[PDB]
Amino acid sequence: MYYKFSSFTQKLAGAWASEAYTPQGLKPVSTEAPPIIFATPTKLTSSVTAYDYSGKNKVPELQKFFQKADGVPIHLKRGLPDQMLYRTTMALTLGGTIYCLIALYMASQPR
Amino acid sequence: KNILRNALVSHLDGTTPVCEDIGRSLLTYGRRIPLAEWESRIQEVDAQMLRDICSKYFYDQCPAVAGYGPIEQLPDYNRIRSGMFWLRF
Amino acid sequence: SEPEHDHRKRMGLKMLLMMGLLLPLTYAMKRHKWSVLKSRKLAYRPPK
Amino acid sequence: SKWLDGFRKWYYNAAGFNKLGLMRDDTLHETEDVKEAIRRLPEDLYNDRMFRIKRALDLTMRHQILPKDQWTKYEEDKFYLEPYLKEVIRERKEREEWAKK
Amino acid sequence: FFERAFDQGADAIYEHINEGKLWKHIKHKYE
Amino acid sequence: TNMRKTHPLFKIINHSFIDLPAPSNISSWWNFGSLLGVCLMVQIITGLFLAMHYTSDTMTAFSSVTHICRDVNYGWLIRYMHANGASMFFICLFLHVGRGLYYGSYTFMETWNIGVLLLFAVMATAFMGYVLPWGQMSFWGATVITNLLSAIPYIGTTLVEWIWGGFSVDKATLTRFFAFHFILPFIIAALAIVHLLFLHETGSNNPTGLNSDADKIPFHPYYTIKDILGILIMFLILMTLVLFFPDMLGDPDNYMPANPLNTPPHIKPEWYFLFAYAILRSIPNKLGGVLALILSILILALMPFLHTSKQRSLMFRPITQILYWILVANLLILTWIGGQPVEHPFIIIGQLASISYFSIILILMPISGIIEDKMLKLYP
Ligand code: HEM
Ligand code: HEM
Repeated sequence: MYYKFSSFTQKLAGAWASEAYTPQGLKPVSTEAPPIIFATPTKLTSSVTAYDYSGKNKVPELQKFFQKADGVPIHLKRGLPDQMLYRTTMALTLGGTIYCLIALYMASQPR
Repeated sequence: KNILRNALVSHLDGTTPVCEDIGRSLLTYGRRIPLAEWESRIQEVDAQMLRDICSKYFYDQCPAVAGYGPIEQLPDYNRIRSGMFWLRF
Repeated sequence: SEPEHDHRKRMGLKMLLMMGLLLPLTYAMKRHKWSVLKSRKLAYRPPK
Repeated sequence: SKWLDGFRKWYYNAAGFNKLGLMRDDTLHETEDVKEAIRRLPEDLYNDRMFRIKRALDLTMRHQILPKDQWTKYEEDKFYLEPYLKEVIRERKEREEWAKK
Repeated sequence: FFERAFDQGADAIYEHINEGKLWKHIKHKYE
Repeated sequence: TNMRKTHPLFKIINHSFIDLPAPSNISSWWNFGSLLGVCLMVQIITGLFLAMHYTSDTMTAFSSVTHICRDVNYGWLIRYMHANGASMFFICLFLHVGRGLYYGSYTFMETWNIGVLLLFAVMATAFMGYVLPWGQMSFWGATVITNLLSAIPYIGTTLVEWIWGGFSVDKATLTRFFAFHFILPFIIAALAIVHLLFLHETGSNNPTGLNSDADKIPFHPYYTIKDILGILIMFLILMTLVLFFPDMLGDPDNYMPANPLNTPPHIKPEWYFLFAYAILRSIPNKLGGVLALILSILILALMPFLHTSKQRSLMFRPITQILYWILVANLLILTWIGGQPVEHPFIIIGQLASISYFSIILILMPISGIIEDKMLKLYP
């Protein structure tokens, strides 16, 4: 009736008796209103590395890196570069296979 | 600067906003910043550091947009992102 | 019949290199300006 | 009628609009009679229809389809716009009979 | 600052792929 | 306060090119007409260059064509863009009309009528511009079409008198051909402006055929960069045709000078008229042949009245999809038969293919449409 937490700057502004000290309504029950959600369905997951730059051993901190429960297979676990050379490897072997079949079909026919 | 001086002093009227400022200052800053220190921090704010800070925070950023209601004329994210910068400054 | 052969093939490989340089640029620009759209997920919340 | 039933089920599967989560009445061409029958719909069926159309539009934008578990099945395909459409053709044919006389 | 280098690179790879038949390769013979 | 919505030029540009709502699901086929627009621009540019060093004086007209190919620097290049851009123009035009037949875009009646008027105009300009370089093939095609136009009773006589301008080959014929080939592309551009203006009030069609007001996006910057990519790809294909294989589409026999006393062993226009020539190789009647060609083009304009189905696009219509693809198939059969000599067994293939084309346009799509109507429980 004196102060209510509001005003988008996190401040105790001034409100009314039915606005500050009765934030609930005078409705009987929760009526057949349109439903609510505050949940982004993007399912975004961020994994931090947080490694050490010294110690000259570097195996136990790669051990921490590869023991993760992301569900990713270990040949896409490094992130960018393994995905890059896996994509290029599979692309060049598909191109090589189709050019191999084209070469074999061209060699099957005579001149 | 004058509007911010009036905003910082005019809010601390009575006991309840002063107590709230004390509580969240000891919870966030770790200390209660006095109003004289607030004026002292306001004092050296001039135009070139204001535009430097605003270019650091507003210029060429990806914003977050929320909308509710008849928002069928609310532009796409490309138009808002393109309006976040200028072509020739 | 063709006194134009060498200059035609000169402009041919110049065109080929220019097109192979400037086509992935427009492809990446189109993919950016449509990947703003292809990440959109929609939901329907009727009052039931 | 087992010949017609299985062929209708196969033709519904091969028509393709069940793969994008549509009913039959969403696929109709919107003439003035179809738009008038749309205008006579209740609000909940109207909102369902426009959400299904929007879902179809941004599903075929990506050239993708719905997963097979949530395709529109043949038994749950409801002919919601059909009686309003029949009523609209009834009034239009009555109006053209009165204009002919 | 890019197009002239592009033009001379395309021209240079053109005489690299085509050797012994262009007119610019027999400048030493007659002049 | 903003210049995009208070300045009249920027208001027109914003309202017709930037903030125009477009469906978010249109495929690459919707680029094609825009390509046709810039294809027009390319020809006009080359047309300006062909206003430079071309004379309408038969022997020296062919000599001026050879001088454009040799004496004028980058003149051969302009001539080859003009020819291969006419080829690319008809490729894009055929795919544009195929999009219109497939995705139910013929329900826009006046846009369809402006389109078919544009299509008559552009076939006339292409044939008439084929006459201008004055080869043997252009001569013999011109004589065949003018005699076919003179075969009609008491109407074609004054048209031959105005067009040929004399007793035999003279310069007046080529001047009036060059005048008409100069003038009518600008009329094509005017009807393209009317085409866009009639499209603008009803919106663009999506491939699903549904009402796309639920999901619409601004034209800029999505379809702007999409059309830029399409323009770059079309330029790549056109310059690949010009700079690498300049005469794989062109008829080789056009390049020797015209002699009326000799008869060439195989008369042939370019490929984009050949299917129409197949109709001219279908029935042995002159005025019946002209009626067959005119009705075979005008049946596209009569096509929006034959839509008997309650759904617009062919995306959800598999039987009519099969019918459309055998329609494209036997149209390809006609455009292959048209470039063949008149011998066995090309005559029976051409006649049955023309009959099948007329049947697959006219009579069989209503039956397929009412079958589609019955198989989904909507037909009485
Ligand atoms: C108004 C602008 C135009 C002018 C001034 C013009 C002028 C000419 C001239 C002088 C020629 C003969 C020289 C040559 O063959 O290269 C020609 C040829 C030709 N024009 Fe055009 N033209 C114009 C637009 C068009 C358009 C829009 C088309 C497409 C419908 C077209 C199709 C052709 C064709 C097919 C040829 C024959 C090319 C060949 O022999 O291979 N022209 N034009
Ligand atoms: C002269 C060359 C032509 C040009 C420059 C041209 C231009 C255009 C443009 C810019 C559009 C809008 C973008 C698009 O949908 O592709 C369009 C759409 C359309 N055109 Fe053409 N057009 C031409 C020929 C034709 C012809 C011959 C027809 C008739 C068969 C036609 C019928 C249509 C239809 C029905 C649409 C609407 C399709 C849609 O928006 O989904 N056009 N045209």
